[PDB]
Amino acid sequence: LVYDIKYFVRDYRRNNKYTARTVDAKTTFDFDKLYAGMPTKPEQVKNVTRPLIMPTRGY
Amino acid sequence: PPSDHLEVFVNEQPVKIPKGSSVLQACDAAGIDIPRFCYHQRLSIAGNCRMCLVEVEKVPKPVASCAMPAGPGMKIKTETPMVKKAREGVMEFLLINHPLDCPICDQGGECDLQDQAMIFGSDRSRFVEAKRAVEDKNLGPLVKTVMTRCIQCTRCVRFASEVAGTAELGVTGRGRDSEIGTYVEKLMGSELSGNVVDLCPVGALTSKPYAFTARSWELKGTESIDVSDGLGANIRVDARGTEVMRILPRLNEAVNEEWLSDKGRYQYDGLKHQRLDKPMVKGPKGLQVATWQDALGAAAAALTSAAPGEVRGIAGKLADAESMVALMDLLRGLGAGDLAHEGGFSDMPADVRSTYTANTTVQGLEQSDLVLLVGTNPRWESPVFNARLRKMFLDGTQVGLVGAPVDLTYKYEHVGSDPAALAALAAGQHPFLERLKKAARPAVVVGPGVLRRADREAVMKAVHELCGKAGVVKEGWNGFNVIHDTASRVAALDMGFGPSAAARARRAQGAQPKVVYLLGSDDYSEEDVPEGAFVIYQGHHGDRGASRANVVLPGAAYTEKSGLYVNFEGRVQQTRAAVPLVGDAREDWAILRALSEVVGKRLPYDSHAAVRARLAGIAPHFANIDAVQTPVWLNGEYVKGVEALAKAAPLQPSAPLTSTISNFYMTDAISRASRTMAKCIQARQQTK
Amino acid sequence: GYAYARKTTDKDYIASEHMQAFGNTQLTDYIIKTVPKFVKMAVTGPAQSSVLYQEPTIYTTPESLVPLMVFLRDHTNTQFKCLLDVTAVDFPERAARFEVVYHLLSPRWNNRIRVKVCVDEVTAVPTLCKVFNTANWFERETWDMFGVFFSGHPDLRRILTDYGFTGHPLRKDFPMTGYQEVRYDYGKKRVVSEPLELTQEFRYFDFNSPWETLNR
Amino acid sequence: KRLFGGAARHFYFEICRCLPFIQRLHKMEEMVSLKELRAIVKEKFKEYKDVKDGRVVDLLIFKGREEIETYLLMHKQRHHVVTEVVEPYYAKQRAVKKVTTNSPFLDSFLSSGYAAIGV
Amino acid sequence: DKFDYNPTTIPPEWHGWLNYINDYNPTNTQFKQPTYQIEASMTKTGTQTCYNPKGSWFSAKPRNWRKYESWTP
Amino acid sequence: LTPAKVNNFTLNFGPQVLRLVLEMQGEIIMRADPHIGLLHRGTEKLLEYKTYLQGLPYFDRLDYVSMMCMEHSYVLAIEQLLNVSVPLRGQYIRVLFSEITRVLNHLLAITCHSMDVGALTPFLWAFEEREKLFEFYERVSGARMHAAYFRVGGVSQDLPIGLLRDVYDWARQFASRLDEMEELLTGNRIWKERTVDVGTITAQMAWDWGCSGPILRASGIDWDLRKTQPYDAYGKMQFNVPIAGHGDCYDRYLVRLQEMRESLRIIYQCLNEMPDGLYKSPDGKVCPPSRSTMKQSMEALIHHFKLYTEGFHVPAGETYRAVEAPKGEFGVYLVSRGGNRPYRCKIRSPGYAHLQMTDVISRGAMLADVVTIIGTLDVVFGEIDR
Ligand code: SF4
Ligand code: SF4
Ligand code: FES
Repeated sequence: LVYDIKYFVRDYRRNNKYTARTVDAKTTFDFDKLYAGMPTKPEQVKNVTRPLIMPTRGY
Repeated sequence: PPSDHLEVFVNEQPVKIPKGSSVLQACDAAGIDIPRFCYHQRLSIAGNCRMCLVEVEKVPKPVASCAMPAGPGMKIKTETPMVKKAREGVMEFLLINHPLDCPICDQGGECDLQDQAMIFGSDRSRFVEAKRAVEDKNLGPLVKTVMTRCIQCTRCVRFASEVAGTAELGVTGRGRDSEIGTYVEKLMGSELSGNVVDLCPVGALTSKPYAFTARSWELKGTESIDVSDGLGANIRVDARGTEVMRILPRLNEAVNEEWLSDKGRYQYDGLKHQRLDKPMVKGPKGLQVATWQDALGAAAAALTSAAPGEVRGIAGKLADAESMVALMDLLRGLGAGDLAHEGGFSDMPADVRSTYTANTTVQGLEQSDLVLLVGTNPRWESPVFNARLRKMFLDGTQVGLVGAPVDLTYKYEHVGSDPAALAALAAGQHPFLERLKKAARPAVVVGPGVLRRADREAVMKAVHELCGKAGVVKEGWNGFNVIHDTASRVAALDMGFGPSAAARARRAQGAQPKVVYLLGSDDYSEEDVPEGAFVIYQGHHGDRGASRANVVLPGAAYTEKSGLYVNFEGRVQQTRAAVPLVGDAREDWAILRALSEVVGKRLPYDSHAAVRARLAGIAPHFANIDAVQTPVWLNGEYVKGVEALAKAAPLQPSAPLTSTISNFYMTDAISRASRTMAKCIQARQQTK
Repeated sequence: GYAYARKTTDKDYIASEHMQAFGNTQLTDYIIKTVPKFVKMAVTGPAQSSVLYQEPTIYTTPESLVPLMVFLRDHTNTQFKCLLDVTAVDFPERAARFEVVYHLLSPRWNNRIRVKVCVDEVTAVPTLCKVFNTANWFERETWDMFGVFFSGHPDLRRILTDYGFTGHPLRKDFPMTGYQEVRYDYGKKRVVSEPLELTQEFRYFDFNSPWETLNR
Repeated sequence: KRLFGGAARHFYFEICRCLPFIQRLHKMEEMVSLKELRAIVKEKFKEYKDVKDGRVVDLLIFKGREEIETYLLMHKQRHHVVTEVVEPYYAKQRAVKKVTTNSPFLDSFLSSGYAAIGV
Repeated sequence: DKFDYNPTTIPPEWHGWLNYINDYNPTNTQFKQPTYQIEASMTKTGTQTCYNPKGSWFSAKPRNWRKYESWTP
Repeated sequence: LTPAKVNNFTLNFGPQVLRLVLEMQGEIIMRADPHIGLLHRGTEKLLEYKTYLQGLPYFDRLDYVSMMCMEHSYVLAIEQLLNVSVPLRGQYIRVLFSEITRVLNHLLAITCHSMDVGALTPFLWAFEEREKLFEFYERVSGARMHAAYFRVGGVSQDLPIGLLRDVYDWARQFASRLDEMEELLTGNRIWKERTVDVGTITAQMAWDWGCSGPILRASGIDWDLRKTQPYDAYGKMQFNVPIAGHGDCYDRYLVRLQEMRESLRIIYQCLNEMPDGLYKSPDGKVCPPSRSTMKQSMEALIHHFKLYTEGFHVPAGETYRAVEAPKGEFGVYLVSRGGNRPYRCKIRSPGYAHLQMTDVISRGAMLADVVTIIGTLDVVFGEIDR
């Protein structure tokens, strides 16, 4: 960044967004699909590894 | 209509805008505040800052929204990558040569450049070369010039050329070596010369009296009004604790737009000198510090010791409506009917408000294409009003003057200089009448110095005759206007602060009172203040009246209280207390109420709202703060009803219609005590 | 009680894939579908637990707060056994100036949640002591600092201000330095509160630029 | 039968019931009796006689319960009683029929440039 | 000073080496001496000759910090 | 609604800053009513009149035993709403100094608990290593306790050259110091009989009572925020979790000692993995630039002017973040309106929650054990009363 000093490509702060989603009333929550993705045996069990570090974006 | 409001789209938002509007104005109507450096609301389009670049469909180049007209069906984009890229590049080009002077620059904290760099700029710089070094310039003692800080936004040049009309500043050199100022050593002769620093978006132009004093965030901002004249400019007061640091104008289109007289800009310094903080009573050794109880008792004894016809009250320039009505009630309750005003013409009849106001209003005046001046100098009576007159002149409005030919910063026609010339104009002897008789919306304006003439009834009769012959007052229009140069005059006129016919007769045969009371008055004539007579002074500055006084009550200054003040058009305005009372000072109407109780006749009111309600009962329009009523018009019945006053003291055809204001920089004690006005006077005297 | 030490080995992992994916994407929708009456407004926020996820926030009337908390602690999919704290926020612009806040932790599934109820000064908030023991002192402190009442509490009284202190200091209208100051008097031999007086008055500085867009 | 069920009179009755223990515990035997203590508590009630919400009255009563309870556990020492209970009574019965014939407006004017604030 | 030993009399150029802040002393380091340098000495605290603010009663000429001028007849 | 009637028992335990009122039917405690607020400084309202950088030193004096941990939660809460990534070397330094701070908190806590019990030698002995780590702090921030080192986007300054040398030298003998510390109480029947089976707490009550830190670990509960909700470089760190299953004062003592051991292990791992690179976030619009950069560049000078007067404007929003404090879980709730000052900043303190357990725990106990309860609770009223 010594000579390439453009900032818009790296303005995370002023570019976050909130959106008002649609009225979540007439939705169909199929718990069948929820419970179909769960394991049934000692094997086939997958766990999300603990992340080593927080994001650094190259620095 | 042929669709006077056209439609465009800015970031897929339909916005209805008037024809001839710019993309800058459209985005303003769209709720977007586009960064800008050279454009101003009151100036012509410059378009050299390149900070208003935006994106439009079917356009390969960024367009100058500060200058680009809007076409129907146009699409405007303000958040695209090229927009931010251009903004950052423009900011970088701004900052490469700008000196690193923020720690010593006085605009730090209110610098448009700094905030715009923070928002629309980057954080890093790749410029490592030697900058451009610019020598500073001298323009007078009012403005400190640091030319190296100049970004060449040309706002000073446009302002001086258009608003002031002096056109004394320009752009010298070329390219990088382009330079701003005057080729020669010149002193800025503009009376509205302090507006340039506010219009300067950087620290290149700074108020020399305010330099290095305090910072913007250290201040408490209090919206106030200007009392240095009769226009009443809306201003904001900035202070650090109990001390005033600077005074700045604020937006009021119907009164002063964005402008302030330098007299109303730099006279705050006087509040630090010759200040009265404690009550004083003249003893055998002279005036000495005494309690409010002692001073009030002495004043009551002096007042009661004399007959009601031996007591005179005089109102100064800066007395508010509340104190004026309180003192008037006080003196009336004891049988006294001697009233006088420091603003003159205290005996002028006040039955119809329109007869002593501006019936066209200040903003309604801009609808007139032809303006007549009758013995007035608006440049030295109200430079802001003169600037608005110049703005009207800038788009075809012609102005005629009857009186002393003076520099008014625009071309005009001099009809004459004496009432005989006015009579000739009314008779039909001059071509200006037919121009008046052909103008759709003619305007006639008369200053206060005319009202100070002993033959004021004759002059008013002649003016009314000319207005009738030219049809200046007709249906849906009134070009007749009366202006003033002091704030307290209007409230006194509306409240009926006028001497009785008995007191007028007593003056006529030469009756001389013994008890004289001053309400902040320092420019009295010797004829109303006999020598050897007891003087009770109320004020907030040590001056001529205070020195000759025998009992002194330290009052409140307009920067310390909230008094009512109506301008010459008849719009009610009020000040605001920015700093607390100085010394043991008290509220003026509270002081008068205390004196009334001590004497033996209490005033029926005991609160600020109570005395304001008493004023409203006296005159209903006082309740309407920051508004104006439409005065009634009674045609020639008023003039035919004041015919006797015209018969007595007939017209003087030889005395020229001049302006009684001979010292613009010094009109009251505060102006007479201000160091900055004295410095300006010396500077204007060192040019020869 | 949960989160018992089960594995004797080191764990390189956090939670299970399916449970984490549900809790981070469809947890809010599950809450909405389950008890829509208890739901009034939904915001999925910056994930108090971790910087890389999403977490929900709950808005509802004070009427159904207690059963909602009961379900949130006791549901087989939402085992929020840890109520972190109860606090409030002042919104003087609004008709209801108070936003009481409820925070939960679920060590069963390494999750968290926020629950808010918006009320005014004269509406009772049923106490959550019967649901969580820790709510006692949190309700006490919230009442002390804002005057937010909690009905049915065993003993609701001030916990942080002075013994004879009246008023709630964290209110937006409450002065920063207050009204009373206390000093000792030799003549009365007693330490007495007196009207507040300052040798140097406080200095407020207005730095907020007239160009900032983020102001809300 | 009374406004808002008359909870205010019940609160006053409860505080009056609890009053004598305060007098004995705080050694007010040689300053006050039960009657003028009750009068003090009565005058405390008059500060809000014109409230038109039952909820506000309930919260007032609850805060008064807290004040009387922190009075009960002696959490406010004798100095609090000095500064709020008996010296104010002595001042009230002490400056009776003052000899100043000036109006309150004139009193304020002779006092200072601003009205007095606080106790 | 065997009877009134005080740390304030140690000069600063020995203060850093004494305080284990630097390894520089006059015997091995040639510092730069400003012409306005004031020497070290004992403290005057507890005495009437010690410093006092300009609004103190011990000051030679009392200051009235009013930010304006009062008018005198 | 309630009279007094029966006075009978009456007690007053200390105006000197904990005030305690207890109720005994004799030698055994039946009720215990703490009264707090003698240190309530009203900081949360005070925070509203300060900028984010201005209010940072407030967090130094919330837990003046453990400071950088207090800084870290507030800094993370700011950054998450600011959407700012922290450089690797800064994360390493933060984690290492946090471990050192945790060591200090454990040392002072255990020594004070011992002195309350009656052992005075470990107090004095461990304060020497505490002075060593104070010297470490002063070398890196110029302050012994209130460093104000942690910054939004990194730290104020980089570590001075030669610091890690002395850190490793200290670690080379800290284990021996801990070992000699243990032998004074570990194998003692008196210390155990004073501490064993005093203040027993269950997992169900603890999760009902909102416990955090070592007290939670002693109930058979597998929980560390550094392993369940890791922050900065704690995920990379490999270390063990002490686990006890009685909820006993002796158990909490051993748990804290093993926590110190694990902290030393993490200190070693951080020492041998220190990377080279930037220590501050490269966003000058939030992070202050270098003084050399400021004095030679207009843009950095402008940003230094603006940040040091007005500061960065956090976008409107809300967040809550917590940190695995040595005394438990220290969290801060941040409410953002969009300006340069936090609208509402609520502070959550684990000791305040732990202090709420006195009445139920002290039941059935003796006056010789109230001091034990307070000491093993490891409570600082600075965070308890804010
Ligand atoms: S004009 Fe603005 S940017 Fe330029 S030196 Fe002054 S404060 Fe800095
Ligand atoms: S001196 Fe000021 S107003 Fe004039 S061109 Fe330069 S920046 Fe613009
Ligand atoms: S305002 Fe557009 S370039 Fe100047």
